Amino acid sequence: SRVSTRSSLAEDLRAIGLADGDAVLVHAALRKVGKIVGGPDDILDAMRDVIGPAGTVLGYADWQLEDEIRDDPAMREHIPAFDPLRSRSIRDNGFWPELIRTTPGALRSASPGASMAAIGGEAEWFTADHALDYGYGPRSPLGKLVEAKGKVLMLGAPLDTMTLLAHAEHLADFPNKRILRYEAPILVDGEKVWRWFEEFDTSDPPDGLADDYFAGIVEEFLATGRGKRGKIGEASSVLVPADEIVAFAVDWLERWGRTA
Amino acid sequence: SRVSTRSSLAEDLRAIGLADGDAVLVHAALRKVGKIVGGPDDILDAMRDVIGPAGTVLGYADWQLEDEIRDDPAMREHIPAFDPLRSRSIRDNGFWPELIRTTPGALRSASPGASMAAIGGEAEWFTADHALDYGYGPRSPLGKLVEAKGKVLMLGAPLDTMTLLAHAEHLADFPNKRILRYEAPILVDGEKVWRWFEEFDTSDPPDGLADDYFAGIVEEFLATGRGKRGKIGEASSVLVPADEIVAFAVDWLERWGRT
Ligand SMILES: CN[C@@H]1[C@@H](O)[C@@H](O[C@@H]2[C@@H](O)[C@H](O[C@H]3OC(CN)=CC[C@H]3N)[C@@H](NSCCNC(=O)CCNC(=O)[C@H](O)C(C)(C)COP(=O)(O)OP(=O)(O)OC[C@H]3O[C@@H](n4cnc5c(N)ncnc54)[C@H](O)[C@@H]3OP(=O)(O)O)C[C@H]2N)OC[C@]1(C)O
Ligand SMILES: CN[C@@H]1[C@@H](O)[C@@H](O[C@@H]2[C@@H](O)[C@H](O[C@H]3OC(CN)=CC[C@H]3N)[C@@H](NSCCNC(=O)CCNC(=O)[C@H](O)C(C)(C)COP(=O)(O)OP(=O)(O)OC[C@H]3O[C@@H](n4cnc5c(N)ncnc54)[C@H](O)[C@@H]3OP(=O)(O)O)C[C@H]2N)OC[C@]1(C)O
Ligand SMILES: [Cl-]
Ligand SMILES: [Cl-]
Ligand SMILES: [Cl-]
Repeated sequence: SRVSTRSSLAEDLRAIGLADGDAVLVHAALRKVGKIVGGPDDILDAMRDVIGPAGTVLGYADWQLEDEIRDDPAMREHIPAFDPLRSRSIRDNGFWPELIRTTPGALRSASPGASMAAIGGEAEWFTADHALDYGYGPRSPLGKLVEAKGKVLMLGAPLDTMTLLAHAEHLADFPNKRILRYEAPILVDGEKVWRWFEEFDTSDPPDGLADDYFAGIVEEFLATGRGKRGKIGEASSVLVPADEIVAFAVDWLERWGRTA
Repeated sequence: SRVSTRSSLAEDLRAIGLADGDAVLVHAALRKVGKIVGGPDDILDAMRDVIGPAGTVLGYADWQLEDEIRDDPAMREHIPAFDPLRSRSIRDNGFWPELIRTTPGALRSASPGASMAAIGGEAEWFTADHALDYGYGPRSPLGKLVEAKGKVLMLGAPLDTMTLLAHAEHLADFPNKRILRYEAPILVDGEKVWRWFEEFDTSDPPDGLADDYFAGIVEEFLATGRGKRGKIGEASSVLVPADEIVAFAVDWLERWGRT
């Protein structure tokens, strides 16, 4: 059994292509990393040493309210509003977003379903002004990731969990984009108010594609020799440029709607 | 399915005996409460509604360093020191202590192995000046729970988990208290320092008694008609006064050492 250390994981990260000042959104399957001396906090600590105090690490937090509780009117009274300071991350995204969110100094954005946890030099910029309606468009941490030419790291995670590609769905012009409208409780200056949202669908694909077609795009982007693979600990990992994968994915999407 | 709510949980705790101004050390098996609307945070939220802002809810945090790693001289330099604001709770204690530790406004004491997470009106008093050596004695959140006549809620948790009683062992005079001595890294204003610790054993019972011997004590304590049993959500729960079970566990231990 190979043990990882904050020093060891730092080197694996520089090996994958991570440098000073980088902003990186990390999706992670942490137990694929193997044994770590000081726990998965060594991952975040190693990252921050590599990228420096001006860099920023992000995690997709979201939140925990199931759709049927939300859509069931007996439950409505007892559902706490979304609190970017106390609402815990959705557990389907793994411990990684909660690891970030619960580290002191971290910040979290306002759009509940698209909410992002961030820590580092630009965590305030990344979490600020998160558009509530259409939280995966230009006024979101994902959009600012592209503007800052950040990166996406799949830390042993399945490739179809690349949330950044939902931003490509928003930008990409193709016909019959499913529009989603739901109502969720948030706080308005301290008090629970129920509110109507609208966004492009992120729970299921455009009609033709499969539930995991994100993975095909990522593998097809890695096929052009952009990006870079490598081992972080013992987890197979991928590091992609945010702007390039998003430009790649929107054409791929716009190319597919022109068809049939 | 009976779903519990912040209002529903508030009742069940009022029925068990929680009141305004109470300090309560909570040990939990959150899975046995069943389905809750807003998750387990409704439990804490309902608690502080019942005790009010002057009350305090506590949890046994500890921390995650494995002994076998601590004493490996090759692992020595990659082990992060204990940071009371960053070190995550031990996972053997369930989600409850880190539920509290990661709630905004909560606090955590300095004694690593005996660390406690606290939130409420007197969380700063309970967490302050936790003795590094013998962190289960009078200079600990456990001792101040007795001084403030607090309570212990066993929220579906097995009975042997009442860490408050490891503090009775510290107080109780009896033969052959196995003393433990180890070296652990601790953060000293932001810099890792290794340091030798000293305490009465808490991971193993005094050799005569069973590992699970805390359960029998509380059962025995229950049978004197003090403390109260009741249902929190769907979890069978017990709420006892801190000072009474401590004083009752000391007589009990000193009695057994006379033999
Ligand atoms: C209201 N919210 C929702 C809406 O926003 C909307 O949601 C969608 C969502 O439905 C979409 O999801 C759809 O599309 C996709 C396509 N992929 C799939 C799901 C669909 N429903 C979503 N698209 S994206 C999903 C983004 N996901 C991620 O980023 C997560 C990536 N990671 C993984 O996938 C891994 O494979 C997981 C599943 C996490 C497995 O991880 P793992 O098993 O390897 O282990 P962990 O990572 O969790 O950690 C294990 C390890 O960690 C350490 N650890 C835990 N706790 C510790 C403590 N306390 N202390 C120390 N260490 C700790 C341990 O070592 C542990 O190991 P051990 O326990 O010892 O074994 C887009 C969204 N918009 O619509 C739905 C909703 C609900 O409305
Ligand atoms: C340096 N450290 C150590 C030393 O200090 C020293 O340690 C000793 C220690 O060894 C002693 O332990 C020994 O003596 C005893 C005495 N019986 C037993 C163990 C011995 N090794 C210790 N004596 S005290 C132990 C104190 N224990 C507790 O306080 C914990 C009580 N709880 C329980 O017992 C439950 O039964 C557990 C075990 C927690 C299981 O409960 P559960 O599985 O049913 O449910 P959970 O509570 O975990 O919650 C899960 C549930 O909650 C919701 N949830 C979780 N996460 C959520 C998130 N992120 N979001 C929303 N909701 C969440 C979910 O519903 C979840 O359920 P689900 O996942 O959906 O299924 C004294 C010490 N000093 O020596 C050793 C060391 C290491 O040196
Ligand atoms: Cl450091
Ligand atoms: Cl209403
Ligand atoms: Cl992969």
